[PDB]
Amino acid sequence: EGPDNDERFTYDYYRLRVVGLIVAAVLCVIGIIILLAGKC
Amino acid sequence: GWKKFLWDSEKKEFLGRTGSSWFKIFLFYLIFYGCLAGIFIGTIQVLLLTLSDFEPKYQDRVAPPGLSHAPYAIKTEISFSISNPKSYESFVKSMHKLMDLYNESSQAGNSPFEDCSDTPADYIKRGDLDDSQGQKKACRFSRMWLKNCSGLDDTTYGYAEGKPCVVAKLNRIIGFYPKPLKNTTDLPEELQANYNQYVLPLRCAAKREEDREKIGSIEYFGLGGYAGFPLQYYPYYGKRLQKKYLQPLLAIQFTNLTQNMELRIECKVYGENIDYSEKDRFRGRFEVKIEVKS
Amino acid sequence: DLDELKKEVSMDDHKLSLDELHNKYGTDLTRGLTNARAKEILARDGPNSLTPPPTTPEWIKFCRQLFGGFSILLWIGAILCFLAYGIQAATEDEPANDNLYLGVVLSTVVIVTGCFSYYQEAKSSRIMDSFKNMVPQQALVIRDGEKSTINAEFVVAGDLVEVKGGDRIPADLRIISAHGCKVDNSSLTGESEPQTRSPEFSSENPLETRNIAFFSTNCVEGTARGVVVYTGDRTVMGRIATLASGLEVGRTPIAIEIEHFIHIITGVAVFLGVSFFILSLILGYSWLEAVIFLIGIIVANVPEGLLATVTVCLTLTAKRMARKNCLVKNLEAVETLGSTSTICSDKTGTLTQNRMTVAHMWFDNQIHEADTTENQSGAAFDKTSATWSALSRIAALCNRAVFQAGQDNVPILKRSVAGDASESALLKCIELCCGSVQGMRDRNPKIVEIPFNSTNKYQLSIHENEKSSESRYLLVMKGAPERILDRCSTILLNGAEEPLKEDMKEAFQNAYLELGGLGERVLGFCHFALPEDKYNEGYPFDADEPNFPTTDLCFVGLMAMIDPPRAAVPDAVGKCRSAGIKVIMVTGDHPITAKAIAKGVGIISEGNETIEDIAARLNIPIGQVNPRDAKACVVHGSDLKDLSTEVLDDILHYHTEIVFARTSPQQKLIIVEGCQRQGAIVAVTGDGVNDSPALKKADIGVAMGISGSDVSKQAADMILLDDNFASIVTGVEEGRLIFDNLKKSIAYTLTSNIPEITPFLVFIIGNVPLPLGTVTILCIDLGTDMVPAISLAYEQAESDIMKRQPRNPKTDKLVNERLISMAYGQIGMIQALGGFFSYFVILAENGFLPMDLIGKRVRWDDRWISDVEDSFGQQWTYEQRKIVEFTCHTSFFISIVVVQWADLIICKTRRNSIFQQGMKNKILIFGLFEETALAAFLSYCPGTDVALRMYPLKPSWWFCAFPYSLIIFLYDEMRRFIIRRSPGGWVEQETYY
Ligand SMILES: *[C@@H]1O[C@H](CO[C@@H]2O[C@@H](C)[C@@H](O)[C@@H](O)[C@@H]2O)[C@@H](O[C@@H]2O[C@H](CO)[C@@H](O[C@@H]3O[C@H](CO[C@H]4O[C@H](CO)[C@@H](O)[C@H](O)[C@@H]4O)[C@@H](O)[C@H](O[C@H]4O[C@H](CO)[C@@H](O)[C@H](O)[C@@H]4O)[C@@H]3O)[C@H](O)[C@H]2NC(C)=O)[C@H](O)[C@H]1NC(C)=O
Ligand SMILES: CCCCCCCC/C=C\CCCCCCCC(=O)OC[C@H](COP(=O)(O)OCC[N+](C)(C)C)OC(=O)CCCCCCC/C=C\CCCCCCCC
Ligand SMILES: CCCCCCCC/C=C\CCCCCCCC(=O)OC[C@H](COP(=O)(O)OCC[N+](C)(C)C)OC(=O)CCCCCCC/C=C\CCCCCCCC
Ligand SMILES: CCCCCCCC/C=C\CCCCCCCC(=O)OC[C@H](COP(=O)(O)OCC[N+](C)(C)C)OC(=O)CCCCCCC/C=C\CCCCCCCC
Ligand SMILES: CCCCCCCC/C=C\CCCCCCCC(=O)OC[C@H](COP(=O)(O)OCC[N+](C)(C)C)OC(=O)CCCCCCC/C=C\CCCCCCCC
Ligand SMILES: CCCCCCCC/C=C\CCCCCCCC(=O)OC[C@H](COP(=O)(O)OCC[N+](C)(C)C)OC(=O)CCCCCCC/C=C\CCCCCCCC
Ligand SMILES: CCCCCCCC/C=C\CCCCCCCC(=O)OC[C@H](COP(=O)(O)OCC[N+](C)(C)C)OC(=O)CCCCCCC/C=C\CCCCCCCC
Ligand SMILES: CCCCCCCC/C=C\CCCCCCCC(=O)OC[C@H](COP(=O)(O)OCC[N+](C)(C)C)OC(=O)CCCCCCC/C=C\CCCCCCCC
Ligand SMILES: C[C@@H]1O[C@@H](O[C@H]2C[C@@H](O)[C@]3(CO)[C@H]4[C@H](O)C[C@]5(C)[C@@H](C6=CC(=O)OC6)CC[C@]5(O)[C@@H]4CC[C@]3(O)C2)[C@H](O)[C@H](O)[C@H]1O
Ligand SMILES: *[C@@H]1O[C@H](CO)[C@@H](O[C@@H]2O[C@H](CO)[C@@H](O)[C@H](O)[C@H]2NC(C)=O)[C@H](O)[C@H]1NC(C)=O
Ligand SMILES: CC(C)CCC[C@@H](C)[C@H]1CC[C@H]2[C@@H]3CC=C4C[C@@H](O)CC[C@]4(C)[C@H]3CC[C@]12C
Ligand SMILES: CC(C)CCC[C@@H](C)[C@H]1CC[C@H]2[C@@H]3CC=C4C[C@@H](O)CC[C@]4(C)[C@H]3CC[C@]12C
Ligand SMILES: CC(C)CCC[C@@H](C)[C@H]1CC[C@H]2[C@@H]3CC=C4C[C@@H](O)CC[C@]4(C)[C@H]3CC[C@]12C
Ligand SMILES: CC(C)CCC[C@@H](C)[C@H]1CC[C@H]2[C@@H]3CC=C4C[C@@H](O)CC[C@]4(C)[C@H]3CC[C@]12C
Ligand SMILES: [Mg+2]
Ligand code: NA
Ligand code: NA
Repeated sequence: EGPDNDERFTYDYYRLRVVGLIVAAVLCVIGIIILLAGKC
Repeated sequence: GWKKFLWDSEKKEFLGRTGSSWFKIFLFYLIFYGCLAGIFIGTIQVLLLTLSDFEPKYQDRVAPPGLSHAPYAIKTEISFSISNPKSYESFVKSMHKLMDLYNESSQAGNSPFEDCSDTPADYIKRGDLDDSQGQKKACRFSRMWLKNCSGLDDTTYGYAEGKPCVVAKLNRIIGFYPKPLKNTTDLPEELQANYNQYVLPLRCAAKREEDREKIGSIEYFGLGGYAGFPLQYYPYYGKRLQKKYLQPLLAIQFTNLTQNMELRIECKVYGENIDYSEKDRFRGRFEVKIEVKS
Repeated sequence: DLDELKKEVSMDDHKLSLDELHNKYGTDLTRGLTNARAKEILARDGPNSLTPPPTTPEWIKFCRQLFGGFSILLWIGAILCFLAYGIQAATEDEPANDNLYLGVVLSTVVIVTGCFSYYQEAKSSRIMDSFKNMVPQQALVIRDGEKSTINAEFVVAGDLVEVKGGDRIPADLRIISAHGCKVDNSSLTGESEPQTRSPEFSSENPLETRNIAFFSTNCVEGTARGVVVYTGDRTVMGRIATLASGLEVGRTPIAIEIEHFIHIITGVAVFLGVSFFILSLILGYSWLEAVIFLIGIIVANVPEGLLATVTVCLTLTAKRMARKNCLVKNLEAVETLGSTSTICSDKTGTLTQNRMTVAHMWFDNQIHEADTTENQSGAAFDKTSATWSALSRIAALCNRAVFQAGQDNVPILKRSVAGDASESALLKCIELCCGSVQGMRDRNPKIVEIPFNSTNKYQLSIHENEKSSESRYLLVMKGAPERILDRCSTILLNGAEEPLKEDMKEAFQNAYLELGGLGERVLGFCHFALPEDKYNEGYPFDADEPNFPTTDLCFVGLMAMIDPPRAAVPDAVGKCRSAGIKVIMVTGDHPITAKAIAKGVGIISEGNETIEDIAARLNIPIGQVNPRDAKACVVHGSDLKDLSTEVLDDILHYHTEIVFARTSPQQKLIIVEGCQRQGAIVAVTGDGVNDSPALKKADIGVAMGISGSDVSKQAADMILLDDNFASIVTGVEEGRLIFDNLKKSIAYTLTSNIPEITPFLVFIIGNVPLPLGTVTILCIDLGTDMVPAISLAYEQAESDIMKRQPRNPKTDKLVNERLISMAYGQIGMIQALGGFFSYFVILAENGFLPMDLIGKRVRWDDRWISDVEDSFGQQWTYEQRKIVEFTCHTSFFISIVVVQWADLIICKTRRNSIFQQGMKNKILIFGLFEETALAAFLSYCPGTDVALRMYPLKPSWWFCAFPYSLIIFLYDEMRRFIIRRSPGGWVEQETYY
């Protein structure tokens, strides 16, 4: 480390948003499944 | 209704209940809220036990350092009359408040101040961010270094005859090493001359192409006579590990300023770990609206 | 439109003569009026047509829906928001546009809710318009000595009008000459049977006399003449309709509950505002800021999403009713049924079927019962004896009625039959259990017959015998049991014949009194085989001299008949009585029949007794017995006319089974008012026009759809398109279910109010950075929260709802202090603490410890301080600290959702446990999933920190509200436990909503 400790000030917000969106989508799907599970 | 629900004399009721009822309800709520407070305090204590005293866990919201100045402008505008003295008082008061912390009387002895190179130098590492060694030592920064804007000769600092000063300062960040641009063929025009590697350059200009002509001679004052910040005053170890620490400063005199006209002056620092933002107008650069109306 | 002169009982000029009548209105009894005079009167007073109802433009009702009680509160909230914005604009520079956004949002919410409610009421209005079928009608008037058929709108007072069986009485006539003319006074006077109209006068009451024809009545059989006495709106039913239209509407119970709810919400809102206003003035702030603080707190204490949630809740319960054929015109009339505690019903057309049907039959010294139900769902009467066959031949032959041409499609009971009611019932019973009567009649040719004489009181006829082995002649007569009994000497027992000894004569007398006491009309059928040796096959028996033996006949058996009640009438009445609903019969029919129908449907429980019954069982005068020993009472209309207010109050206060007989429509209204005067909700169920003034003034009117009148259908609030009485039970059940569900949903939407106001309060008192922004409060109140609150309506019952007593209106409210103590006091507090916890965590991880946050707002807000030292010594610019504050708003909103999970689960049930009821509500599960997906989407979608100002969160923050949520679940679980084990204890009278 030392002078080139640039990583100490970076965060991968991109990957975080990608994962959070995948999870949100999955939850929405499951919800729809449960809602329509019975009318078919 | 109105009267009865307030006080009846048969059941000896007030507001609806008897004497012992208000007591039962008050006691219940007191115990409930007491438990609530104790639980919240415990959950906050575990938090205090989760953080460290010598370093902030997250340092990503303060990666690109800012660029502030000494005068306190309401809308980033400096307007004052050269005749009425009660016009630039708010400026001098601020300026003075800032420079009043660099008094030599404060910087004295071997502890905790240390004499450093009178000429720009390289970084200095006083170890890690621990408590093993006692309070670290910070380099001394003398007032006199700023030549015509020091409040030691002309207390007003310039505002008295149409020659105001502007003390710029870099935002203090823990463990931040300032890095300047290298001598390669790609570098701004301005920066070519006086490429002291150990100095972070600061250079002001005009926002619009027209205003160029109306702006006179930008005279910068600093450590060693250069227009920048010496790398030797970094890194910053934090308040806990470096109390009584002074950050470099750079004075800027806007000599030969056109009279009775609003001038937009944008100052900017250059460097690798320095990046600007179109939303935050204080990240790396800063804007000032000077108007010496007399 | 003098109401008192319309509230009075009808008067008339019936008690007159034909000369006095012709001398008062002017008219020739044998020539009628002249065309010139007829037109002079037609233009002098107006056509014989009722005035149309008062129309209603669509923008008027749309403006009505845009207003009300809840929408008005939201309107004042929007006005206040714009006022505060104008202030901030005129006092400071760079005015935040938060208030303007909130105001346009509240206005849009009100407009959308109004559009939805209006669309629903318009849907009901269209399906309601598809029922008014008005075909023009023309009457037969005699002018200058000639018969002419002119439009009903051209009949005037004074001309001569002739009617014929099958036509409708145009105006109010004064019969001058009739020929066995019967009329149907069921709609106006409620008389189930056809009253004969005679030119002579008989009773002082115009509704009882036979010399007056009435508007909208139909002549069943016969022809008659008459002078038009009353025309146009001045007719009887015209005054009744005008009175119905000139009555007020009222105010349903759900509306009063919503009003008291708004009263409490505004009380606590203005209290918190004036208190924090004096407090802010005591801490130094200026007046300009304190005013904005007051307005902000008052506006913040207003549930914006509760309006759409309540509207959808009520609409959900309305679609089910529409699925079972129960249509409501308004939207709040769906709850009134559940709160009803006294149902006033009508007999003719509502409690009964208004159709004569063969009820009991006598044969082989044994009473037999026949099925008298619409869909024919019952028990047969043992069609295996020869006696029944002979009875079928007698009834099917000695009968002149025949089904109306072209009825091959309708059922055996609902088809049209041309003839008397008794003969129609007999024909229907024979066609029901004996096959096609047309072939039974063509199988035996009728040779000679004889109508219904007023002396002979018997109908006889001779026909050939279809026996291929016997060419003799058959004779069949039918009539009153006494006359027929005096003409027999044999009895057809099990097929064989036997003498008429006094044993069977006494059994016949007991059978006659048995069928008579049942309120039925009994007839006797007998026949005889004429000896072909004394009357050969060629001899013609001309109806002139005694060609047939009047006596020595063979009596086969009696046949009774009466109008039976609808299928689900007894069960529904029993269900209503089980739920603690007082059933009181109110009808304008004979008391002898009203009492029988009451005992048959459950109004007068078997065993109870009237004062006359006791006087008859003891053989003592009626003035001696005490009226307190009689639970049920039959109040006659004639006696009701002379009764004070206190007497009526006592009648309803001491008698549990009341039956008002021979009561006029005005008296029906008086009875409804006498029931309301005490304090109970009233539901009137009717079908005719006499029920119009009763359905309007009652808290809720139920009109029949098929057998109901247009006036009562337009003046009622609920319509039974299928004429099923069980819908009343279904409605009273749904009205309760949706009440307990409204309570749950209200507590849910109110719990979040605290963790949405506490941040601003701590912001002003403690001077800390703003914890909860405005676009997050908007994303919570109008976003995520909507679906769960809507789902709370689909919750099933916990205990039997059709078992508990009706809710008391003066004590059990919809929103009491027990709810406020939970939402505002216990759950909301925990949610607010969880939000503040996530807040402090976010600010502590970035560098701002809790000790340095108190006292920073002055510099944390300042836009020109680009160097704010934190707990570690770092310098933060303005935009950087603002970004952190926005991330704290995002995490606060997510913490709110996390605690709302456990709040929706503890709000699902009010008393029972979750491990008992069960998570069978799929909508609630979908609500939780969507509530979480929306928060994740609002935070992680790119471009949100620019549009809505919501930054992404780090996976470790999302877990700061979990312990508070589980704690909420545990607290409410143990709460809903002591209530069960300890009924009536502190936890019940303190936290049981
Ligand atoms: C850091 O240094 C500041 C300056 O230090 C001075 O210069 C350095 C190089 C050394 O020589 C040091 O010894 C000097 O003091 C220091 O601020 C100074 O503090 C003194 C003490 O209060 C001030 O003296 C007073 O001046 C006023 C009038 O001031 C006028 O000028 C200033 C600008 O300079 C304006 O801001 C004012 O509004 C006025 O226009 C006198 O009225 C006052 O009278 C008092 O003393 C006399 C005897 O002399 C008595 O008779 C009276 O009753 C009063 O008791 C003082 O003479 C001096 O103005 C001030 N300088 C500045 C620029 O403000 C600062 O405090 C140091 N800070 C730290 C943390 O070390
Ligand atoms: C009955 C009702 C059923 C309801 C089911 C709902 C479905 C749940 C759906 C999804 C949940 C799974 C989520 C998994 C996501 C992992 C993704 C991942 O890669 O994530 C990594 C992070 C670490 O982030 P960092 O900051 O360290 O690095 C940041 C580094 N950078 C930023 C530089 C890149 O980690 C994380 O997010 C941690 C993710 C959270 C961990 C899950 C914890 C589960 C808690 C309780 C369940 C226990 C069940 C027990 C079984 C009982 C059976 C009877
Ligand atoms: C019946 C069955 C139904 C099934 C339906 C399934 C639907 C599909 C399900 C999931 C789809 C997943 C899509 C994933 C998209 C990833 C986009 C992404 O990762 O973009 C990230 C980057 C922005 O990063 P940055 O550097 O600006 O970060 C800020 C850095 N700072 C602030 C520090 C400077 O993007 C960019 O640049 C470019 C972005 C371009 C626009 C992409 C649009 C994405 C928006 C919405 C799609 C998500 C919907 C998911 C469903 C949810 C339902 C509620
Ligand atoms: C920065 C700091 C943050 C601050 C945040 C504050 C958040 C505010 C949270 C909650 C607001 C509380 C406001 C008061 C709410 C009271 C509820 C209420 O008014 O509901 C209305 C009920 C009516 O109910 P009903 O329809 O069933 O009546 C039927 C009567 N029938 C049937 C016999 C005719 O009326 C009643 O309950 C009667 C009225 C009783 C009024 C009691 C007033 C108590 C208020 C404060 C006491 C403080 C004392 C502290 C010192 C303690 C000693 C150590
Ligand atoms: C540290 C973290 C703290 C978090 C605190 C917040 C927690 C809130 C979230 C979830 C709480 C779950 C509570 C579990 C309750 C289970 C109760 C249960 O199992 O009672 C059994 C019932 C009773 O049956 P019975 O005897 O009446 O049947 C009679 C059948 N006959 C009539 C045919 C005989 O059986 C039934 O209800 C039928 C089967 C229903 C199965 C339900 C399974 C779904 C459960 C939860 C859904 C997950 C939501 C997650 C939300 C997050 C979204 C991201
Ligand atoms: C059963 C039925 C299922 C139906 C489910 C439907 C789910 C729909 C799922 C996803 C669609 C969501 C909308 C997609 C929006 C895409 C926006 C986008 O791709 O933006 C990309 C660019 C960002 O570019 P940059 O990184 O270079 O910017 C740098 C800016 N610097 C550097 C100055 C800071 O955007 C910009 O520039 C400008 C950003 C414009 C802001 C648009 C956001 C809209 C705001 C509120 C609407 C959300 C309402 C919630 C609806 C919930 C429905 C369930
Ligand atoms: C069924 C489930 C539904 C779920 C949906 C959630 C419901 C949401 C409920 C309420 C949220 C609506 C609040 C509207 C907020 C508008 C904010 C706004 O106008 O801010 C104005 C900003 C100006 O900002 P500045 O001064 O910092 O600019 C400085 C620029 N300098 C410095 C560079 C010059 O301009 C901008 O952001 C420009 C971009 C404009 C973005 C408009 C986004 C509108 C978002 C929603 C409206 C549609 C919602 C309808 C759905 C209803 C659901 C029932
Ligand atoms: C972060 C958020 C944390 C939140 C934690 C909250 C924990 C605090 C929970 C409970 C503390 C309150 C205890 C108050 C005790 C004093 C009350 C009292 O003075 O009461 C007197 C009555 C006895 O009078 P009586 O009825 O015989 O007289 C008849 C009189 N007449 C006619 C009016 C009915 O007392 C009774 O009835 C007995 C009723 C006692 C009340 C039981 C309530 C228990 C509720 C929750 C405990 C579960 C905590 C689970 C937490 C897990 C954390 C992980
Ligand atoms: C003391 C004061 O603090 C700041 O202003 C404060 C008053 C006012 O400006 C607002 C914006 O109007 C208020 C507004 O009033 C009431 C709210 C809409 C309220 C509600 C939420 C809800 O749902 O219903 C009501 C909760 C807080 C609120 O969301 C905003 C938050 C931002 C703020 O800005 C805060 C400024 O810095 C100002 O300059 C300084 O004088
Ligand atoms: C400062 O600005 C002034 C102008 O305001 C410059 O002086 C002018 O020079 C021109 C010749 O180019 C003369 O015509 C004017 O008369 C001068 N004006 C004054 C007021 O002297 C001056 O050269 C500038 N000096 C510096 C150091 O920038
Ligand atoms: C039925 C109950 C007990 C299940 C509770 C599930 C909780 C713990 C789930 C629901 C949604 C989940 C979060 C939703 C979104 C994200 C962002 C993603 O990029 C990493 C995982 C993370 C941070 C999840 C952590 C776990 C989480 C909060
Ligand atoms: C289950 C519930 C009701 C128990 C709540 C217990 C409460 C009262 C306990 C839990 C954690 C405790 C605190 C935790 C940490 C400290 C710091 C220490 O240097 C002094 C005691 C002090 C200040 C404690 C005071 C009491 C406290 C807040
Ligand atoms: C059973 C009950 C009483 C246990 C409650 C446990 C409490 C003390 C736990 C639950 C969740 C925990 C917090 C959740 C999230 C974070 C963020 C992380 O980056 C550091 C730890 C920190 C700050 C935790 C501190 C301790 C905490 C508040
Ligand atoms: C921010 C903090 C310090 C405020 C604490 C306020 C507490 C004490 C307030 C909030 C809600 C209040 C209760 C809410 C409801 C009721 C029911 C009412 O019929 C009598 C007053 C009573 C019993 C209140 C007593 C005081 C109470 C519990
Ligand atoms: Mg009727
Ligand atoms: Na609110
Ligand atoms: Na009504």
